[PDB]
Amino acid sequence: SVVEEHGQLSISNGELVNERGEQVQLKGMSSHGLQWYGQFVNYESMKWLRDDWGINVFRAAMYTSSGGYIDDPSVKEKVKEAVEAAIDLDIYVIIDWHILSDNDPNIYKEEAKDFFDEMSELYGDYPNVIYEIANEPNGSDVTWGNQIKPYAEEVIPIIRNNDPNNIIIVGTGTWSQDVHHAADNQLADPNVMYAFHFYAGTHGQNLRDQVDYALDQGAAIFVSEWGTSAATGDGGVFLDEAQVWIDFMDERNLSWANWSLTHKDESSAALMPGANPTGGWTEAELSPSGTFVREKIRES
Repeated sequence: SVVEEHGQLSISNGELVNERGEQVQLKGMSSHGLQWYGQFVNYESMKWLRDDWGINVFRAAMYTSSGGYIDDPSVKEKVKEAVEAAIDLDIYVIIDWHILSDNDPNIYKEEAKDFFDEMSELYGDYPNVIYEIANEPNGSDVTWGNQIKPYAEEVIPIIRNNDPNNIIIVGTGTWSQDVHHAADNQLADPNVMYAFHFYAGTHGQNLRDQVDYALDQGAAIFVSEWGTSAATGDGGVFLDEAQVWIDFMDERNLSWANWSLTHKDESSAALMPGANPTGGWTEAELSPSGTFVREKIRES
């Protein structure tokens, strides 16, 4: 239903729009690392998210380091499973090259080019796919102008040779918070968005003003990862601040994916220890974070 109705997404005047030019907002869940919690990524759990939570996007978080793709590339097959389920369920899917400890996206750029060539060759003629080429560039030595933008300018051509206009989300500096610098020196591709990530444990009023500054430069922003916890993914659940961000994203037509779909014992995890990896969760099998996120998507 979702993908049949909205079809080809594109960027028009800095807004995500459907194929009829109408604004569309995607709301869904991100997996945790596929090398650790890949059992929660399957057709049945994604269908349950679609039908019971109302998701219209799913994000496959393929870490590169931390025992991820570079050490064991077999995790790429779990990304393929998620994309295939999204196609079968008629929802959108984000393929996330999930850099983090490997803080400069240039570290594994050759592997990234080969991976995105493969994924775009396979899925480049489906409208469901959104490519997220560098989760969270970070470090004082990794800047938009010197490291991130040039990396994007090598990887985007690889994707575009196979898929000329599906959306590409490009990470920003300081763990995808520095949308101000990216917005002042935007990429040329017309179907790019910049990632903005937040955690509700951080007081967010200036970060909201910074997202607004970027939107004011005509940059499109996709909140491809956010949590109800502190920045570590743990340390408490901050639902008052999360609601302020939810309302902010609705007013600005910002699409988002919540972190994350796992039973890991940390506050940002959506599930409790006994949650079935194939879905069907009762109220008690959702954590306080999962209950809130589910409510937000159901309300939408």
